[PDB]
Amino acid sequence: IGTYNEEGVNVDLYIPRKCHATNNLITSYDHSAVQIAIANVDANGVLNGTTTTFCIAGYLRRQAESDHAINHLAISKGIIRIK
Amino acid sequence: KIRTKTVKRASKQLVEKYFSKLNKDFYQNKRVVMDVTIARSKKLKNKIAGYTTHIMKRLARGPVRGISLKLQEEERERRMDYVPEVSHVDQAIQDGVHVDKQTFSMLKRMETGVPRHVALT
Amino acid sequence: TMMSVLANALRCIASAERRGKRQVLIRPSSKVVVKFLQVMQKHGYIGEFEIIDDHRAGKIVVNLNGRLNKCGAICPRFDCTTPDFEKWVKNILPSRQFGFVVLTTSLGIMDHEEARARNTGGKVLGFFY
Amino acid sequence: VESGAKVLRMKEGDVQKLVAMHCHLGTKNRSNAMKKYIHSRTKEGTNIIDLHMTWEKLILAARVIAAVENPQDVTVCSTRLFGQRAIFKFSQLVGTSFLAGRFIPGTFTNQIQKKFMQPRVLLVTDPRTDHQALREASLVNIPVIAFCDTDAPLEFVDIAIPCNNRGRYSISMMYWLLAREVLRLRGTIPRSVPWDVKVDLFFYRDP
Amino acid sequence: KEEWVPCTKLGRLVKEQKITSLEEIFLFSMPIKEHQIVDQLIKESDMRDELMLIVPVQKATSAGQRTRFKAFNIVGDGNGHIGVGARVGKEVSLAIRASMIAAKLNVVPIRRGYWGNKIGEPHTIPMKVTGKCGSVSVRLIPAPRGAGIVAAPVPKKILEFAGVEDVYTSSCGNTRTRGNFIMATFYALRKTYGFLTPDLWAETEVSRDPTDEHSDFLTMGSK
RNA sequence: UGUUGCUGUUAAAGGGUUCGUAGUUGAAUUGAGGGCCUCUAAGGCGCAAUGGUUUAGUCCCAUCCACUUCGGAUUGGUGACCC
Repeated sequence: IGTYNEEGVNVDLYIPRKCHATNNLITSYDHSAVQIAIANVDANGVLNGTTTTFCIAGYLRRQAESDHAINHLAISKGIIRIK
Repeated sequence: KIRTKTVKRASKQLVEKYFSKLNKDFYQNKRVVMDVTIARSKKLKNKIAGYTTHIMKRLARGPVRGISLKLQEEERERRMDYVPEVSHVDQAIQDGVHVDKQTFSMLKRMETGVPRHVALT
Repeated sequence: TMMSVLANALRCIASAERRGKRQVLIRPSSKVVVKFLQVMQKHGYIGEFEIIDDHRAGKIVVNLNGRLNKCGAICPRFDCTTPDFEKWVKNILPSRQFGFVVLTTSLGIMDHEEARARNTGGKVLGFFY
Repeated sequence: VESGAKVLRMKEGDVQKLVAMHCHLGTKNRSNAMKKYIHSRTKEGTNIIDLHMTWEKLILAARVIAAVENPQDVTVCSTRLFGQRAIFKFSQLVGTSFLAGRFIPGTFTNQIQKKFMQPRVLLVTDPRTDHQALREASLVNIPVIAFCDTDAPLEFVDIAIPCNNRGRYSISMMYWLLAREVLRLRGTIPRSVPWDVKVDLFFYRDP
Repeated sequence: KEEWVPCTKLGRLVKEQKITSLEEIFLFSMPIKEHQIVDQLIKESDMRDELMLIVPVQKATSAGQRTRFKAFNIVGDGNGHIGVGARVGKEVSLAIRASMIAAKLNVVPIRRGYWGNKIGEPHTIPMKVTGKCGSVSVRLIPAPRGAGIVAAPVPKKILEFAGVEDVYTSSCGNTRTRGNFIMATFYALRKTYGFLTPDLWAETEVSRDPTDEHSDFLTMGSK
């Protein structure tokens, strides 16, 4: 990940986050891009401490693509189950 | 006449932090206020205490608006009580549930099916 | 009317990849459109696709990733030679790193790197980033 | 669940409640946001909301609220009288903070102020009253959970739970459920027994 | 200096050694609203300020006019930080201060790459970009080693402070309005992390926000 | 002065409308082969077979509670699933 030399030494200041909805990038001047955390659960119905995470981005939220995103991600993990 | 915002502001703070009054007497209220506050005007003390009374009278009815949610709390603590015993979700089911067509349809196709005490009009 | 079939594909694909769509429909079809996608699909710009039959003129469908930024056609289909390429790469592409220009050469439809390697020139076709 | 234990899935009692108290009865009106969650309608044109997908969203919501390190990074917002009790009551069980009454712009975006808050989660109750709050969460990176009807704008609402919100009963029952299923997962009020607090605490009572 | 007492979750975490760089900030994309956070995490004698523009502004009223000064200030570091800000005051020294403060809350990181063979350290932007503010627009173009900054006076400062060496440039619009010229060139630089290249994509493992991690602290602080 | 590379609602500029010759431009189609031999070759949601003791979970049996809202057991069956 990121730019290298021919010595393999990484020269990027930092490597930014993805959007997992649309595979974009999450800029420092965008304040509308967020991170949600859904706690994983064992048998009996208790918490084991969080695993799964989503990332959504600026572009989506103001066009109201939000809900549609979070469905189409959660279904892929098996968090949400379609009847 | 019209009361300045010094008056109003002050008075609100008291109604909040004390329910060592609830009285609709100007008189009773006043003698609380003057030993709780330092303002060094006797004029101000009159107007403050007067307004106080005209908050407590409103408080005995619906929402006063713009004076915390503590009102709900001490209003709930009264009588009675609260109101049963077994209720409400109990009564509701047990006396029949009635429902229109579309709902009943959708329910019986679920993996829990149409449950006990439901339902047709 | 409908003139260029090719640019009626690559304009659709481009726009849709902005607008957040994960699939596109492309209503006319050609023996050109197919090939142009096959290229891209190697690298990872295009994920899969289908080709539907109607027995008059086909339809096509496209999948998407997010790894494509823009694609298009360079309409009059100008000419290029073995030194010439560096003109086009300095122009249409933003850099001499990650872009590609697409050409129709004597050998077949290819992308600029491949061209230079095998030492053919040829006409030009489109680009993708 | 992952390696399914077949808890957190509807049982008889669940259905019974949600039918009775009219949480499946929506508005006549529609919007392109809500058309997935709509399921048929009547001759009144009253849209009827799916039970199954309400429940799924509802579960998901709880798993957010009880992920949090400290409950006080959740806020619960409403403006409407019928809900303005059940805010309080919900918050008092779970341990969350809340914001009641009209929403003051300058409570999330103002640097230095009497009321300044920075919650990591949010809840509205309608996005069509609470609108102002949504706006301010755009700029502070706050994800928003919302109850909805068969209308609702979803702009700056990450998670949408279709509900009714048109009467005392409707708002109450949703908060009652959420309080239950957060406690079950975290700090173990058990799900062997029925829960012991009764609904009517949450219910609005007229003056 | 007169002292700092933080009013933010962010600010607390900075004022003790937990967040030790601005790239943690930049990642999770949290806003900076206390100028002291940029002061704390960037070493002194490595910040370069200066004023691009100071300019009068009027308004009309009964009897005469009313006058207010104004100023632009630019700040940053050659490792890839820069910001800009402009503000207003009814005296001179006011507007000066207020600019500088503003500027240190619009810090944004800047990405650099190569034109050709990958040797040494990056001296040039990885790609072409654009910015537009007003009519006036600006375009930044990669260039090879030793090509140097070929630009007008106004842009050349922006670039030099960023840590971009070799470049080229070009503009359209009225370039003689200086406030818009500045802001254009700034918006240009920003978009080098706004564009997605084969250098990256890999779907990296994501991490929790400092607030979550250090939550222990922030609870005690409330009490 | 704009081929690369401009502008035309209001800053200078779409000609009152239509037909129409020279000129410029113009949809799809004959079609891109397999076989065999290996290499840690990346995958099969295809299949036989041994291993699961709550040492995975879920169906179908058993039994007692139970009007919403109970769980112990027969590696139940290598239905299913890891490995």
